[PDB]
Amino acid sequence: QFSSLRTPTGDISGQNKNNLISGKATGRVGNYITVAVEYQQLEEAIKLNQLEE
Amino acid sequence: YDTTNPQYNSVSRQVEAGDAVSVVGTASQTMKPNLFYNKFFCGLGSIPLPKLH
Repeated sequence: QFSSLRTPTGDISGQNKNNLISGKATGRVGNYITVAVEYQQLEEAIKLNQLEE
Repeated sequence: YDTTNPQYNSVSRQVEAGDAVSVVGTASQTMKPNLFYNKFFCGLGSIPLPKLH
């Protein structure tokens, strides 16, 4: 973005110009999202029908 | 011993209070008992195990 100067004759020698100042926006990685489950071999053998569903 | 469904009686009379009982064998002895049975006395089986991931 720039500003301007308002002068009767338009000589700017006694003054200061626009600088050029960069800026930036940073994207980052977040935390993981994790759903975890565990079950005993016994449970799968006798309890676990339809585990898919 | 069942008055209403005598078709199931396994034994010859009621066991009332005060009936004398006893215990077969001697007091602290250790032994190896022999076993008679019919084929359909006791069953035996094994459950198939799924494989771990």
